[PDB]
Amino acid sequence: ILSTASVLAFERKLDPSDALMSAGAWAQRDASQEWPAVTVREKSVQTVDVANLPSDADTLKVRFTLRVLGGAGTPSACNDAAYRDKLLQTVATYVNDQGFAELARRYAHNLANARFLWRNRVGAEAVEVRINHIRQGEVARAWRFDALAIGLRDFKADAELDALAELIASGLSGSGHVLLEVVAFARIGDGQEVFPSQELKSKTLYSVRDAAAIHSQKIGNALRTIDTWYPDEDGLGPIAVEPYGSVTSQGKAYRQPKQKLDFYTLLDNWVLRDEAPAVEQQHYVIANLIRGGVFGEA
Amino acid sequence: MDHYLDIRLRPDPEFPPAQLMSVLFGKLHQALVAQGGDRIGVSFPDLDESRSRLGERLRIHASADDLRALLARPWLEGLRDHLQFGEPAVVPHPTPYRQVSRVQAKSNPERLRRRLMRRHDLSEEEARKRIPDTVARALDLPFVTLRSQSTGQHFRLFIRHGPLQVTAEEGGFTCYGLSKGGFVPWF
Repeated sequence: ILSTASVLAFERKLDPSDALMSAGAWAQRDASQEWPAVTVREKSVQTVDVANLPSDADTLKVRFTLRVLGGAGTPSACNDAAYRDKLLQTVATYVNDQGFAELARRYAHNLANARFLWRNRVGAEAVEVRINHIRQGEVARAWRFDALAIGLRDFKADAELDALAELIASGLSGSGHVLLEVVAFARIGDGQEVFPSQELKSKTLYSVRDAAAIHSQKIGNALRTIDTWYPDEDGLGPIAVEPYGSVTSQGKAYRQPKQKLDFYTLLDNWVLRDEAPAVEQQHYVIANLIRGGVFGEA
Repeated sequence: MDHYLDIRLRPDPEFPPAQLMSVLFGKLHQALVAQGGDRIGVSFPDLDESRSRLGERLRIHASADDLRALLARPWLEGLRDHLQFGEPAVVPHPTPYRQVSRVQAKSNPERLRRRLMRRHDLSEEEARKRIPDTVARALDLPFVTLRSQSTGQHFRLFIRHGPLQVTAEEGGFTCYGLSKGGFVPWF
């Protein structure tokens, strides 16, 4: 009969860190290891928390590390043994037909364009992203991208992006340990306002140790904006991979369960009754499994 | 002017239209300071007076060479993937005309109290009796929120599109694309 499992917990692949934002001047980004951190200072309007650059600094360096784990289809908790075997066989036939190649191409694109710079990117003058593959601590392979040449909407092929996608592919397929140190510089201007993540005196900003930062889940949600296979009206670009793939800013949920394009009905058709969907929809299902979560009833 | 360029916001998952509208207006203001002159004005075609909404279009009005200069300048760098451009094209005819002027208000009575202290050497109680709290004016106008580069304040710039007139008169514009006398064709 093979009903779905009553519990499924998938662990989060693509683990990011909290994105530490520091500050400095442009054209000395190659010496940006002792840059002073952007501090969250309080000011009176009520009182709010604001975060600005220094008045002699026109570059925001956001730095975080991203760990690509691999073993995507394997759940961390599952009741039904036969369902776990069927889902592992399903993901195995997925990886056998096509590796993590389109998914890692889109993840490498979302690392390449500095989409993890959320509001610090829409008014920037020139954005440069450097991505270092760290093996044994020093470096293994250095990348450098013009994040404004690489658009947020178009996933265009590139010679270096193919290499970063192959690295994230070798990470997601479990054939190697992948740890990426992702720095990103943003010409905002002298003393312009940066936008770290916002905590819960009305507005509190996120800081780790007297240094402003974006949450790790915000960087992870910026990395997951690869879903281009939803029913696309209105000319909206890629959205973040979610079950019933929804945008809270627009207030609209695409991939509604009325249509057969949400995560849950696609996974139940693919695993239980062997109705394998299109290559794009199964890319979406495997992107959800990389995203992780609690997929199961009560 | 006779040429116009329509700049529409693409819908974004991560940003509301008002935020991108404010950022586009700010980079436009910096572009007009970088260009100079009083010959360039703006308009908002999908404005909603009922909900006080600016819509998602900005229509800039200038000469053709000014628009083609503003297409290739770095004021749109970083905004090109949030926006989609039309072409600099000639305004259709006939069209009514209206003014696009910034409407400021006395929304801070305490600031006017400090101004009366600075200009008349009065006290706090003299200023508070001379200026009560009821002079504050809240506006039913759509607005964009900009941050200044000279001073460190963030301010809501409220906009009112004036009444429709059948013809245009001579007048210049500020460095925000707003009417200091000038009129834009409304269509």
